[PDB]
Amino acid sequence: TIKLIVGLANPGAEYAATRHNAGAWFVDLLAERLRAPLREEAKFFGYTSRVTLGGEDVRLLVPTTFMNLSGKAVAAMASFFRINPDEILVAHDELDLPPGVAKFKLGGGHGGHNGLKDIISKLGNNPNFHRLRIGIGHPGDKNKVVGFVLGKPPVSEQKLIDEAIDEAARCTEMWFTDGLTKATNRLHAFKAQ
Repeated sequence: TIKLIVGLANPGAEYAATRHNAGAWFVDLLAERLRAPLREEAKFFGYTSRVTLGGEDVRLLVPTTFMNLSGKAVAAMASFFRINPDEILVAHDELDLPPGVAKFKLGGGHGGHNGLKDIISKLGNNPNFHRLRIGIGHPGDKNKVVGFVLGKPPVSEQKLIDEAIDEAARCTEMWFTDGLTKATNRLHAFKAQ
């Protein structure tokens, strides 16, 4: 089962609407719907909250370390509550999926995402945690990636990302009540059928 949900981001109003904060948008949505506000806790290097999802006790985390230093926050929370890597779900922006699509994945590398890279490192070089890949599209080549992920999406793309995040939230809840297989089958069918 999942005990911790992490949403990757950079802190501050300066980065709030940028693509690289897609993971945080997901966590914010969960907290908003449950009316369980996130509060920054120094000890965990990020915003935290505790909610009941599908009847289960789940903790939320949005690091305030800056993206490339995210591992520090995930490791601090996981160590205090004694949570295993496969009991963690990390939501993040995904260049390899278009806006409007989202997918679950267990393990694998970081694929060039520096937030994921640091988490793998800080968990003791262990990539075996779950991920919610939120599609943001790809600009074309590596040279344009920096300005793209740190850029704000046009309104039409934002609407598509919001739809995927909403569906992803419902499927995450389904994971708790009905299991990962059913939750995955529903999410991966979104926009595919």
